[PDB]
Amino acid sequence: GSHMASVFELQSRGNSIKESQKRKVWNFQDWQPTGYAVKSGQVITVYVDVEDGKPTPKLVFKQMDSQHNGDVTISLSKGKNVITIPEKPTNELRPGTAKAGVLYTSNPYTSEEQGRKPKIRIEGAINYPNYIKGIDNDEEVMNDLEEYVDLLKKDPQLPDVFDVFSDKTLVNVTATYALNWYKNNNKLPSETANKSDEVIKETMKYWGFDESSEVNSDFNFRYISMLKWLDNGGFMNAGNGITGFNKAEQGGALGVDTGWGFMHEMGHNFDTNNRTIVEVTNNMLPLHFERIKGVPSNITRQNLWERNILPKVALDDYDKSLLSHVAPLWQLQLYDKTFWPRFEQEFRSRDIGGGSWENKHNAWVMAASDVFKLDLSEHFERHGMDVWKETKEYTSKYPKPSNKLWYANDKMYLNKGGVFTENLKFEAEAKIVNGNDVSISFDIDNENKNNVIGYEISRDGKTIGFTSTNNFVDHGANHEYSIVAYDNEINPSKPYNFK
Repeated sequence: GSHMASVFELQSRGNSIKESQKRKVWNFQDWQPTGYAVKSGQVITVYVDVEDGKPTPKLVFKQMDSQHNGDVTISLSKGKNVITIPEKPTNELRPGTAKAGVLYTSNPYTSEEQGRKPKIRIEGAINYPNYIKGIDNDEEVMNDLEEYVDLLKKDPQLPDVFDVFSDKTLVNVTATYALNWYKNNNKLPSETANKSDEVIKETMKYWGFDESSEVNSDFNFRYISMLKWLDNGGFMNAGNGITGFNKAEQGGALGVDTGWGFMHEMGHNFDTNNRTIVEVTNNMLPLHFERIKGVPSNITRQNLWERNILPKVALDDYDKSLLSHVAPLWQLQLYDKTFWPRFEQEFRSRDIGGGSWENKHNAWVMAASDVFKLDLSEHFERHGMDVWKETKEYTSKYPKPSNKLWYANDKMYLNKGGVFTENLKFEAEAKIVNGNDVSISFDIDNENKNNVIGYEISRDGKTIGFTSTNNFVDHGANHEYSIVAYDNEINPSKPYNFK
């Protein structure tokens, strides 16, 4: 908050970049609050106390609303430091942004390295509004925001900034937007902080950081979501443990939006392993956040189950490009929610994957097979991946699944149902349409209506399709049909046959 101690004692928090690399995440920062704002070109005086000869903490100046992160690292020496605040190039900043920003501390050393905790004091800076979980209260900080927005009007050279520090995160937005958003929405910064922490917790659980080993343990970092000037770039961006969002998304940030846009960026930050294909695998994170909220996954949103995946995998003779590639892995995660953390754990701690596109694909098949104790070669080759003779040899040490796991789809959670009851009754009816197509519609009993995830269609003894919908059009009939319904745990019904 804006009435904090002038002398800060700094924890020796270790090098978060190095710790990151151990765990294959993308060089997370570990910025810690000061609550001070500065203008580019102003002088500040910083007093630093460390044991003689020991390494000193650093100051981070962060310019507001850059197309980049906006940070400059400022080195400090023991004793007095007369510092001129630096200035970012004008052309990097959203038009009309003051040359100004805020100070954080970075202290990337261990106790053993640094000795006694550094103490620092900063003179000549201005307090900007900020909430620090465990320190601040909502009433005061809202008052701080009211006061600072007024001060902004009087001195437009000051940075338009409000920060929320949680245990594990930083949310950086403008003060003017923050004040409006909290008031109009009847919300408080304490909630921004608590929700941010919940996101990191859920993310790290999903990724398999379960404290089972060093590469699976938490460490000292502060994940950062910050306002960036992204008008010309993509919608949002990622890197270095930072999510960037544009002006209009400040409310998403403060609300701790867990929709596709935000979580896709966090996903990029949580895996850099060059042994895998992170552009594919990082989508597992936003998909999960969709599922845990009951939201139809992007795979449903892009109509890919029906357009791409399900018709492809059914046949017996075996932005969106990326969802197709992730589909087989998502299906395994729909089938068993313990899959992904364990899969991530394998790639974090084992000499697997690497090499070409195709080599990494083959590694997924082997790793997923080990995790499940199932021979998943068929599963992956049904998605159109080329599984090699040796991979099949490797995986053939396990039994094949007895379920057609490639029929998994979002209905498995969206139904909020169970398995087929003993009373299951379903029927199919064919009509000839559009000239000479066979249009087969499906009806199911009321008790089982939310137990079904789709129907497999066979003709003259060959599987010709699977749809998660109530209708299938057979465009390729010149015939006896056989229909098998599938439930939320991918169990088949008895067949329904007609001629």
